[PDB]
Amino acid sequence: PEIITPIITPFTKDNRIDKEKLKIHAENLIRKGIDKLFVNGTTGLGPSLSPEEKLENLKAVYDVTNKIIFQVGGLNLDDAIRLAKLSKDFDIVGIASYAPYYYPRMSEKHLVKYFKTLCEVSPHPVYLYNYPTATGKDIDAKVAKEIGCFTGVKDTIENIIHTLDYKRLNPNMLVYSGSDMLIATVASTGLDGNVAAGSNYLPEVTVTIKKLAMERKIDEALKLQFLHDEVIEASRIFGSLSSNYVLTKYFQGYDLGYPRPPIFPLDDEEERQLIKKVEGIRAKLVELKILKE
Amino acid sequence: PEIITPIITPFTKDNRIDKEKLKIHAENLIRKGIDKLFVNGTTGLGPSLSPEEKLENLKAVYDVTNKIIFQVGGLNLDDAIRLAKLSKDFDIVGIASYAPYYYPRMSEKHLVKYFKTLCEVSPHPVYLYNYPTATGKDIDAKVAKEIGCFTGVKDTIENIIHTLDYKRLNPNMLVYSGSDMLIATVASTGLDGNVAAGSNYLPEVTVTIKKLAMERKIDEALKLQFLHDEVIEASRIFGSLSSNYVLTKYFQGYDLGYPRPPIFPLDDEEERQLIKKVEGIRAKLVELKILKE
Amino acid sequence: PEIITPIITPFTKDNRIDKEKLKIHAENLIRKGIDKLFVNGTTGLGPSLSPEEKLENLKAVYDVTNKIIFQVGGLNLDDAIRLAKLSKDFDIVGIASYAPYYYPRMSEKHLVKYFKTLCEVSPHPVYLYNYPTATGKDIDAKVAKEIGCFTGVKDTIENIIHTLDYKRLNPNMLVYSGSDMLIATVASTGLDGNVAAGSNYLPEVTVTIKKLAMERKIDEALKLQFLHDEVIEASRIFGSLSSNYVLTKYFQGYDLGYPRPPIFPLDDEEERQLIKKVEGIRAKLVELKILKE
Amino acid sequence: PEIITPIITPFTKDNRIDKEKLKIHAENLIRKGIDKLFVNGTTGLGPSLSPEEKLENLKAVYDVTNKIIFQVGGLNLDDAIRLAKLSKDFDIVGIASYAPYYYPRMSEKHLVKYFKTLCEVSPHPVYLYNYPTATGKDIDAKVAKEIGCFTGVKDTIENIIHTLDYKRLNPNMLVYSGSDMLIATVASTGLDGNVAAGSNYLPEVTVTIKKLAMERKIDEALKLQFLHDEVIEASRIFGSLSSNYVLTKYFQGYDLGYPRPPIFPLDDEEERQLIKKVEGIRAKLVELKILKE
Ligand code: NA
Repeated sequence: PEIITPIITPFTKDNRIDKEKLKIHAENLIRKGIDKLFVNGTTGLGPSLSPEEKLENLKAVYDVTNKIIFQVGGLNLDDAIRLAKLSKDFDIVGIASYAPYYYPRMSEKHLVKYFKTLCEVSPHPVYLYNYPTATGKDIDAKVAKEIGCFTGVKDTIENIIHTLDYKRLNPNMLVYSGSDMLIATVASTGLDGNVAAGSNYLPEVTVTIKKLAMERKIDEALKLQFLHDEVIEASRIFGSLSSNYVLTKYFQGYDLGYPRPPIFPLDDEEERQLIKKVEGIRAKLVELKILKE
Repeated sequence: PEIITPIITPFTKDNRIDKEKLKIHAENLIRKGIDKLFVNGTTGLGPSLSPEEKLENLKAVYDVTNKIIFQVGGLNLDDAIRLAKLSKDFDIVGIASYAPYYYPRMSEKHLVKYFKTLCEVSPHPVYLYNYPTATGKDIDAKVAKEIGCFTGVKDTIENIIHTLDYKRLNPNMLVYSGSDMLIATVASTGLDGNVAAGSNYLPEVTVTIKKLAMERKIDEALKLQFLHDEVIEASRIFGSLSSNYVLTKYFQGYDLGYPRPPIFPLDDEEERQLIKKVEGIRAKLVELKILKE
Repeated sequence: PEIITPIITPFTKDNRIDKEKLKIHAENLIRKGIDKLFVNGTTGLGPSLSPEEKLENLKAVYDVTNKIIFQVGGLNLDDAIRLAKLSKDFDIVGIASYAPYYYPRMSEKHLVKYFKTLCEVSPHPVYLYNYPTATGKDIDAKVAKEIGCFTGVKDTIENIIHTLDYKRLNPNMLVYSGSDMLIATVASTGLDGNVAAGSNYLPEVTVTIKKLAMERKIDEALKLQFLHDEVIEASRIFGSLSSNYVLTKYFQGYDLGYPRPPIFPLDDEEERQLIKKVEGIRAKLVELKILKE
Repeated sequence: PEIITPIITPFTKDNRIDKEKLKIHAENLIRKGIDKLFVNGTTGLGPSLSPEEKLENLKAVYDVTNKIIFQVGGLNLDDAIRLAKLSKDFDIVGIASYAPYYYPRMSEKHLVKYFKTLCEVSPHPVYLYNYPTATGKDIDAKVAKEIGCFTGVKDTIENIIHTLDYKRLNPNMLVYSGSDMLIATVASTGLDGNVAAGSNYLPEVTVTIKKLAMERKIDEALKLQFLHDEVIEASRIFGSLSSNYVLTKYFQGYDLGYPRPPIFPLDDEEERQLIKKVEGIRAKLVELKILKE
C-alpha cells in the first residue's frame, strides 16, 4: 500500500500560489518516502482555486515529480473538461474529481454523466474523489461500478465498511482511505493506502505506520497510529485546514505561507496553543528517532 | 410580506449567460407582481458562476429593475469583497452571501469573520443567505445576531421554528423562508415572505397564495399552496434546478436557454414526462382563473 | 384548533405512579382551558411505563376527565392490543401509538402491519404519534395515507412542511404539531393544534397564544410565543423531561413528585440555574396578567 | 480475537420464549466454535423482553454454557439493577447494558449516572453495548473513559475509527465491533473481535474469517468476508431481525420458532425469495468445505 499526500497549497501574503514554497514542500515529501501527491484535493483548498490556479498548482508540483494525481473538478464542466485535456502534456499518474458540490438533490443520472464526461476526455486514468460530507453526495461502490471508468478511489468517510465495498464490487480498483487515523488498519486489511492530510506535516510518521503494519507489527503500528491520531485531533482544535500549515512548519521546518480566506490563517495565540498540544508528541517522535530534529 | 424570485440564469448553447433571455424573464416577473429579484442564488446557479459572471448577471438584471438583492459569496474572499465594492454603482436593495461552502467543520469564529468582513466593505444592506444542506453550515439566529450586520435573511430550510428564531432574536431583521411550500404559512404567521424558486415559473401562483393568506382566507391559500407543492414535487423528479427551465417555458411561454452542466438540461423525453406530470395542475390553475387558456 | 397536554406522569418515592398528584395536575390543566390530555406520551415517559402502568395512568386521569387520548404502543404487540381492547370501557377521545421504537431499518410493510393491527382491534379513533427522532423511523403523510385508519396525527418534528403534508394528503385527518414553539403558527396556518409539553407548566400561556392567533392578533401572539420559547429553551438545558417537573412546581405551585430514572430529577444546583433562567419571564407574565403570581 | 453471537430469542406460536429451541441453538453455536453468547442484545430482541423474560433467556442459555454476557438494560433502572443483582448466582463472563433508548437529548451527566449505577451494583464485569443508531445516543471512548468501569465494549457502528478509539483511550478495554462485515478487518487490525448477528446462522463462516485473518491470509479472509457480506445484504431485504430466523433454519437445519411482532415473521413467499438470494452462496460455501451438504 501507499501513502499519498493531498498536498497543501501555500498562498503568499497577497493571496497567490507561492510556487517556490510549494516546490520545497513537494521535494521534502518525495525525499521522505511519500508515494504520490494529490494536487487540488480538499487539503490543497481545491474548491477555492480557479481553474487557472488548479493548473498553476499542477505545473509547480510537476517541476518536482511525475508522481501526481491532478484533481480537476468543479461546477463548470467545460473548465473541468479543459483541465482534463491540458493534463495530456503532463506525464502524471492520473486525474481526479470530486462530485459536483453544493447543490443538494442532484440525480444519480446527472452525477454518473458528470463523471462519464470527464472519463471520455481524460488522457490519463481517472480517480474518484469521494467525499460525502464535503460535497453533499456519495458516489458509492455500486455507483462507481456503474460509472465504470475509475482506476481508483479516495474514500474520505468515517465508515470503513463503505471503503471495503469498493474493493468487493470493483476487484481491480485501487482503493484508498482519506483518513489519517486508518493507516495501520488499511494496510492490515488489504486496502491500497491512504490519501492522508497529516502526511503533509508528518510524512515520516505516516510512512512508518504503514511499514510497521505491513511487517505485521500491529501493536507497534497501533501505538504509532494512536500518537498520530492525537496530532490530528490537535489540528482540529482551531480548524485542520488552517492548522495543517502551522504543523508543517513546526514539524518539517519550512514555511508554507497562508491558507486562502475564508480558510483563515491561525493567529499567534492559536498557533502557540496548538504547538503546546503537540510538543510532547514531537519530543517522543524525536526520542523514537522517527523525527530527526 | 413579499415574494422574491431567486431568478434563473439562462445560458446559451455555448455556456455563456444569455443576457437577452435574462432580461425578458426579469421583466415578466416584475410585471406579474414579484417584489424583488435575488441574483446569483442557488436557483440562479450562483456557485457555478465566476465572479465576473455574477457581475454580468447583476448588470443585465439592473437594466430591467433596481429591485435586486445581489449574491456575491464564494471561497475566495478577495473576489467576494471585490463584488461587494463594485455594487456601489448600482442603486439596489442589498447584497447577500451564503456561508463558505464545501469545507466541513469550519469554526464559528472563521464563519463570523467571513461575514463581518463582507459587512465592513459593503456599500448596501447585507442579507444572510442561510442554506445548511447546501453549504454544510448553519448560520442560525444566534450566530446572525453575533455577526450583527444583517438587514435580512433568506432561511432555506424546512424547519420554520429555525426561521421564526431569526425574528425572535433579531426583531428588526427582515426574515424570509427559502421554501416554496411555506408561502401560505409564512404570510399567515408574521414573517416577511419567501424567496421562492417556483416563482420563476408560476409567479402568479406564489403572489396569489400570499395575497389570500394576507386576507386571512387561509383555506383558499392552502388549496393553492397545495397545488403549488405538487409542481415543486414534479420539478424534483429529474432534478429541480434543470426542471425549473422546462417549467418556465411551459408555464410562461418563453425559454430560458440551458442550465450549466453538471446541472444538465432535461432531454426531450424527460421534458415530455415532466409536462405530463403538471398538465392536470395547469388545467386546475386555468379553471381557478390564475392562468390563462 | 386545540391545545392538548401530553400529561406528565408523577412518580412516588417508591417509583410507582402517584395517582393523587396526577389527578390534581389533570384537574388544574382542564380548569385552565386545556382541551384534551394525551396520556402515556413522551412527556409522560410512556416508553418507561409497563402496560399495567399505562393502564393505571389512564384510570387516574379518567377519574378527572374523559377528554383523553390514550397512548398504548410498545414492542410487544400483544400488550398494545390488550390495552387497545381494554379502552372500550372508557368514554375517551382516542387511542394512539408511536411506531415500534429502537430497532433500525424496519420494513415499511412491517410498520404498516403494526398500525393496521391496532386499528383492527381499536374501539376508538386511532391517532398516529409520529416522532422520528425518538423512534428511529418516520411515518410520513404518504405512509399514514396507506395505513388508512388514522383519525389524527401528532407530528413531533422540526419540519412544518412535513406536518402540513398530512393535511394535504389526508384532508379529513386531525393534524397537530408536537412543538410548543409552533402554537402561534399552527393556529394561523390552518392546522388543528399542538400537543405541547410546555402546556403542563404554563397552560395559561399556551391557551393565550392560541387565542391571540385565532383573533388574528399575530404580532401579540408572536410576542407571547417568543417568551414561551425562552422557557422551552431553558427547560432543555438540563434535560426537558426532568425540567418539566421543576417548572410545573415553579409556575403552578404543586409538585409532581419525581420522574423515573434514567430520567433523573434535577439536583439542587440545576434547579437554581433553571429558576434564574425563568424568573424574569415569570415576572413579565404576572405583569401581563397571564399568571396570577 | 473472538466471535460472540448476540443470540436470537426463539418465541413460540403464542409469543413466549421457546427455552428448548434456545438451548439447541446455543449448544450448536458453542460446538461450532463461537466464543461467547451475548444474551438480550438487539438480535435477541432485548428491548422487546420484559425483565422476567430477559432472566428466562439467561437461565435457558446458562443450562448450555456459562460463556455468557448478560444484557440487562432498559428504561426502568430499578429493573436493570434487579437483573444485575440476580446475575450473582450465575458464573458468567459479564453483564451489559445499552444506553437508555428512545428519549432524545439526554444529558451526558444522566447517561453517566445510569451506567455508574449499574457498575456499582454489578457482581460481574460490565460491558458497554454502544449502538447510537438504535438508542439515539453515543457513549464514545471518552464517555466510556469517564464512566470508567467497563471491562469491554460492543461498538455497533460502521465507523471503525470510533471503535479503535475505545482501545486508544482505554488500553485495557476489550473492544468488539457489532458488524458482521468487519470480521476480517477487526482481526487484522488488532481489535478483540465481533459481536456478529450473522454468526447465528453462519458460525462456521464467521469463525473461519477470523481464523484466516489471524493466519495473515488476508486475501482469502476477504474473499470469504465478501461472501458473508452478500448474506448480510440478503437478510436486510425483508428485515434482518426477522430474516435471521429463516437463515438459521436454512443454514443450520433446525428452527427458532417465531420472532416477536412487530418484528414480524417473514411469509412463505418472502422466505422462498430470501433462500433464492442465498442458495448460490450456500453452494460456494459447500465447495469450499466451510459447510457440509
Ligand atoms: Na409527549
